[PDB]
Amino acid sequence: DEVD
Amino acid sequence: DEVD
Amino acid sequence: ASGVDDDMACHKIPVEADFLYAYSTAPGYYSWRNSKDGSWFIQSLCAMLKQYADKLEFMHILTRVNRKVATEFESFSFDATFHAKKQIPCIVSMLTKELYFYH
Amino acid sequence: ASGVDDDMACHKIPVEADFLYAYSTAPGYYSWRNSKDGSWFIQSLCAMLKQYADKLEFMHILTRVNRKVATEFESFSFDATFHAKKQIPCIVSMLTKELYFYH
Amino acid sequence: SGISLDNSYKMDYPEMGLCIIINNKNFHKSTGMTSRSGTDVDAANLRETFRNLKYEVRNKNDLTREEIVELMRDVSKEDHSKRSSFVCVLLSHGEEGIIFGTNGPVDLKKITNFFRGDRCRSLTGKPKLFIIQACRGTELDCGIET
Amino acid sequence: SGISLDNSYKMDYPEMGLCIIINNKNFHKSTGMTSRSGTDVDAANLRETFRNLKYEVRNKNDLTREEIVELMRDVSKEDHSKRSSFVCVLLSHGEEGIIFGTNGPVDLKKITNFFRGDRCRSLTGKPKLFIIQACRGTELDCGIET
Repeated sequence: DEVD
Repeated sequence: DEVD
Repeated sequence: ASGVDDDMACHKIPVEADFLYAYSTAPGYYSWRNSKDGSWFIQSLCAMLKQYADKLEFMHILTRVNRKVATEFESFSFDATFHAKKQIPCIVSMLTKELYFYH
Repeated sequence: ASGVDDDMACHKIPVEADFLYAYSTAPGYYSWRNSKDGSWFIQSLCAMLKQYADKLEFMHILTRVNRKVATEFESFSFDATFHAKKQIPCIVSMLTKELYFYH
Repeated sequence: SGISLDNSYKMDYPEMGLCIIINNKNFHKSTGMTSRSGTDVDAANLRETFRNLKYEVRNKNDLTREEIVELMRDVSKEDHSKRSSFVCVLLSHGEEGIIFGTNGPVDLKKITNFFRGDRCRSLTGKPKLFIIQACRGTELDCGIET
Repeated sequence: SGISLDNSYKMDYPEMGLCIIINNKNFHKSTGMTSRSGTDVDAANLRETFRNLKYEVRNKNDLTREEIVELMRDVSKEDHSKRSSFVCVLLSHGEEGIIFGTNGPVDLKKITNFFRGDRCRSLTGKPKLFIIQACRGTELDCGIET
């Protein structure tokens, strides 16, 4: 999971 | 007519 | 399928879920009020809830409010800067279900 | 009734009317993406349009997207700051009618 | 039982919920803000409308920023377990993200944060509706002829 | 004819409309922004989904801020008279009110303003849908157990  |  | 971010054992919801913000006007804009009849938005909101709250889901009621405000109202001002202006309300939904005021 | 701001002779609409903004996340928040499966929001949006576009009005489809994102996803991170977090999309409607992708 | 779909909020609790109306008409002279003629028409129309939808309507007039925050804190600390929903209507001057008390501004987020799912547990999972009649800036929409 | 109600947008024009997908995966090293792994999955899923709804899907990858603005200007200057609606999907880094080109930010208002009712007359009265997968800040939602 990564953030934008 | 008036603005808020 | 399987991954890291779905099917949690303990169910959580976002703390920001289940809010609805019915703003009278679009982001960045003035909102208009008639000094005698009330605000364009509130007059329209109340009229549409009176007519449709026993019949339509709330987002659909708010869409009718948008239409009423957008089509029926236009400002009058002796100041040309403020004359002949329009307004669109802005529905901001973080709801997770349909909302009906009846059951 | 009669007043200064309704029943114009020449019909205008707001220039900001008839926009819908389907944001992946609430104002001020990060938005989450799975590096393998795609973004939580877009995966959910596509799934709900596939299922419901021949059946539901678009705001109702987007409400199902809100529910799916809010309930089904929770972040995984080796960094405690970023672990076990949630997301709610944010529907911003300046639409003036119901929208159905079918007719 | 038969199939259950859960697509609509449960609105058949004993009570529909509170409808809090904050009607700010008159501002402290020190703030420079104008009186909001017509707002009482709005507040009366809302009270009637929400009464007919079976909300418990509570009106407050001409609240300071501190009074707005106290009110919302107190309301968020009530037991809403038997209530289906919560409505708050704000009638005031405003700017983007801000509503005015009679003596100065309140961030809207400060108000709504009291009702977050983790901070008002008897409203978790229930719709929280904020209706906001206030400016959001200074732009004017010139419209287009149709 | 019989009674006509006009509660839904007319969606039976010859064409559903354009679906423009801006898929920014790879950012100029100078910007410091990370590659957006998984965005191609999104872009492919959108193309399929909107194809099945009968939109004319156009994809663009890895556009600079100037290219984003040029694209939207050009698209807004097409004749949409025979189109029911317009969709734009933005997949990128972002902040509140901003989407990133591969070399820097674009205000979302600059993009949407091309489609205002007075500036894109062949879309006036038609729904204009902007779907935005991007951050809107740096807050994190801790959630609440239900």
